[PDB]
Amino acid sequence: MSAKDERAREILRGFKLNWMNLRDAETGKILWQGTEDLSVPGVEHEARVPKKILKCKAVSRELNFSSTEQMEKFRLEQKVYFKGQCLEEWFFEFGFVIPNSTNTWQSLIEAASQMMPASVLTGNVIIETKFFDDDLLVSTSRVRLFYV
Ligand SMILES: O=C1c2ccccc2N[C@@H](c2ccccc2F)N1c1ccccc1
Ligand SMILES: O=C1c2ccccc2N[C@@H](c2ccccc2F)N1c1ccccc1
Repeated sequence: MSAKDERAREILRGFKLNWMNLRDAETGKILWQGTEDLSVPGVEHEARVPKKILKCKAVSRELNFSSTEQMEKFRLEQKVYFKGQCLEEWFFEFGFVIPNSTNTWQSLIEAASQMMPASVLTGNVIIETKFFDDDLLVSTSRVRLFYV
């Protein structure tokens, strides 16, 4: 049990994802929204998203979260997995987080390559999100996607 380990757990303990939504970055229109804390490690979350999203050049994400702990460099590593193989990857940086703050994080997400159809993908995709303060691994969460 290292000091780094202990810190990560404290950051996790104080971390909460409050709400999120996703939008076509052209229409600016809602594809998905929720208040389920999809960041929660150790369970497979499920999420229903519209087949239409696969057709988007890019997706805009708004994400609201709280943190009792201060973070130097708060960032995510995300991966699409399809039947256990990684198709795509992203790195996003929020940076500095003030202790006891609530914050709304806007990102833009681009698809790199050709999409298999929804019917093939549905229930076979997992999105893995790793939450880091700099080099420190705080949490790893998984979401399975059904396309509807
Ligand atoms: O950014 C997120 C996200 C953020 C916090 C926690 C889990 C996340 N997983 C996915 C995501 C977002 C919205 C709905 C389902 C979903 F799996 N996700 C996402 C959306 C698009 C591309 C990659 C990851
Ligand atoms: O399901 C996918 C997806 C499926 C196969 C290959 C890459 C994927 N990445 C994202 C996604 C889809 C469409 C446009 C951008 C994008 F990042 N994506 C997605 C959609 C909703 C929420 C999170 C990720």
